[PDB]
Amino acid sequence: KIDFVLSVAGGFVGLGNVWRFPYLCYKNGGGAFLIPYFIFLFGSGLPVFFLEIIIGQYTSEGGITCWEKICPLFSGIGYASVVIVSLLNVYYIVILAWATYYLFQSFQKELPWAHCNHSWNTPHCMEDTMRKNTNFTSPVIEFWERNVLSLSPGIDHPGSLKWDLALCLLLVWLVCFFCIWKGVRSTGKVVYFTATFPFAMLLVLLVRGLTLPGAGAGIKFYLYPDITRLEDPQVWIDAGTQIFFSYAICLGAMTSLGSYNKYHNNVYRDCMLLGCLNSGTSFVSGFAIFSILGFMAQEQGVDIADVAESGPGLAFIAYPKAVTMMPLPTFWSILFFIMLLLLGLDSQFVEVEGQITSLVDLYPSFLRKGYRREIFIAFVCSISYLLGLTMVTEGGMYVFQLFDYYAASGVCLLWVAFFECFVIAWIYGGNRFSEDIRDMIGFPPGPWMKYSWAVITPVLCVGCFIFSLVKYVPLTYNKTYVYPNWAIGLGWSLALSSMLCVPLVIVIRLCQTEGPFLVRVKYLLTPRE
Amino acid sequence: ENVLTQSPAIMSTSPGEKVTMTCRASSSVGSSYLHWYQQKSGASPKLWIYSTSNLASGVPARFSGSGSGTSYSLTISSVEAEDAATYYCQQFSGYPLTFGSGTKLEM
Amino acid sequence: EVQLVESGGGLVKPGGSLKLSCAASGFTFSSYAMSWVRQSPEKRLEWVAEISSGGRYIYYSDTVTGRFTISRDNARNILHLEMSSLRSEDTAMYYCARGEVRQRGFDYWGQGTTLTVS
Ligand SMILES: O=C(O)CC1=NCN=C1
Ligand SMILES: [Cl-]
Repeated sequence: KIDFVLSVAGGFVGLGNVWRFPYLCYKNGGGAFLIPYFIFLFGSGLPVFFLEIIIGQYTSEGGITCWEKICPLFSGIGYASVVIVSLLNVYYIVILAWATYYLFQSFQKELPWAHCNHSWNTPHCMEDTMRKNTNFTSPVIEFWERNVLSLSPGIDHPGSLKWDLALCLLLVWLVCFFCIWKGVRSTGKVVYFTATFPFAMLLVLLVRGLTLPGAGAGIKFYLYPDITRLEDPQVWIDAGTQIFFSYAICLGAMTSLGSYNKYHNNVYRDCMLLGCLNSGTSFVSGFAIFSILGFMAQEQGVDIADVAESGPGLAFIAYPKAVTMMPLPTFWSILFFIMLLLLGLDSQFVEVEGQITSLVDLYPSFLRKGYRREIFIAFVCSISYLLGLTMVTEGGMYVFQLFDYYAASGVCLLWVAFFECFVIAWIYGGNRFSEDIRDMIGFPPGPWMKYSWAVITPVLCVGCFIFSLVKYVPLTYNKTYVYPNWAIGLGWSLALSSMLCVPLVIVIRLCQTEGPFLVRVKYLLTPRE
Repeated sequence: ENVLTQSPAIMSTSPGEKVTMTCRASSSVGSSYLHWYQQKSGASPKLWIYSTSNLASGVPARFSGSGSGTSYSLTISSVEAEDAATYYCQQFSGYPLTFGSGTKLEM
Repeated sequence: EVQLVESGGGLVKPGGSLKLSCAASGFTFSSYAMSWVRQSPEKRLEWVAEISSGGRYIYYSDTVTGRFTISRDNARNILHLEMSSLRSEDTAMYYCARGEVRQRGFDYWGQGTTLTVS
């Protein structure tokens, strides 16, 4: 059904596909990323996505309370998901703040990243059109680093709080506040524009990318796997957790979304179409990103792995460079950053609404007493703004990288996806879950879903976790910056805040229940009505 | 209960002629949840068409099915002696399950 | 997926009780939902009851909802139907049908057993 796609496809795709996947793929050397990416997509991604929507429809209890009807012991999965959402909402909006700053900087006769006659540029700047004719730096890269970001020399040096970036964060949070409070969302005739425009802009950037002199050398780097050397655990964890991040699984937002749907519909085809569409747009936009990078390699006369940032700044370096190469660059820069703001804001609205309704159910006697709901929304937005304010400082990039690596990705998604699949397959029961799916949608999942939940997803999550611990290498920003041990510990604390929820809730519910230990366990394993 | 009704209660037909049998529902039935069954005289019914077009394992290709919403039909390109049986439409979209009144080919 | 064989049909007085059986073979009976379908002497097919593959979900038609009790023995591959109070209108031939996929329907039908009340 055309409408069934059009309504939700443009909101399910978000900044993950356009921004995180290109930067993670570039960080891991291009073609080697795609092998563990497609292994996780079909081994785990589509099966765990189908699993979470089924839980949502089956329980109709939201992202947290759903586990009471499946396995009371593992209710901590809901709290882990809700704190993953809480951490994601703090850092994800910083990308919209950067996009907003870029959009206001676009209102010029000449784009500021197109040249470096400007005051913020180092004497090492050389225009890319002349560079190939040393330690030279590109005007776009040091624009990113010094005007927008003001990159401090380390996380130990927070520096000054950037007032412009703080006001951009305030602007986006005000927009989120009013849209969530008033319930504004694309449902009128504007949905067609909101869905079509991102794909149109992506296709325009694709055609600009593929036609630039060097696009083929960038598409070689993007598709040729380094199978003989690249199989470190970092590429396995990155590629695996990118699938879980892009599908918004392990967040409990999928269960919440499914809780508002009637359990009498063909879930399977809709989930398989939405997931294959999302992974398709990610993979396709990869061609544009890497053909822009491969053109930059041929213009500047350096290797494709050295043209740009092995980090979040990849998109803010590549796409501005692309729109610099187009007729009337101001128009395309403005359109690109409006597209980015729309695509990020829709996802942010979904995630904040999911967080709000998840947290309201934990105290409806005070969190839902009429306008107390608006008060709670304002409190959540203010707290998230004050938390994001730490990343507006000159050293905010390192905090942002730590948050992206640890707080809502990596081992925590592997942990949540492993416990979901393990509980449903083994503790609750694969036969029970398949019978329930029969009752709802009319047919059993079949062997692929059954064995993906029973073996493949647990084996992939445990293999990636153990390989990460056995062959541990620490996080870095870009290619060379090394985090201090205290910042690594902070990132691991961010991750453990989500991970520890399951053991903590297990021991709490064991404490809360009377009777002998085995009777407690039997009581807390059996579902409630 | 979604009552299903079939119009041509009896069809005396000469061999080789094309035949179409209509099925009508009191409520909207999903295309995936309507099926047709053959039953030869003195034998138990056998699944004939499912999901409104998908022919069963042993049904000859001469049979076909079409429909949507509250109107459904089964067609035969050319009837024969082997096709003389009673055919029932059935909805599987919601309980209680209901079968159509059934139509018998008489020649 | 080969065979189904009903048993237990016969003659009982109106208001009596009877218990039908349906044996299964050639497939993993525990993995398939089973249903009973009823054909009156007027040849009209009527659905009676459906039992899920694990027996956790059970449905009945409104005409038998209070009087009939479907059950299954996954360990023995035998399906059962229990009737408490047979009215005059319940006389018919009963078929057990394999109905695991709602989008596909009743793949296989047993030979059936006639039930008479008078
Ligand atoms: O990246 C996306 O596609 C949107 C998103 N997923 C999880 N959080 C935000
Ligand atoms: Cl992706």
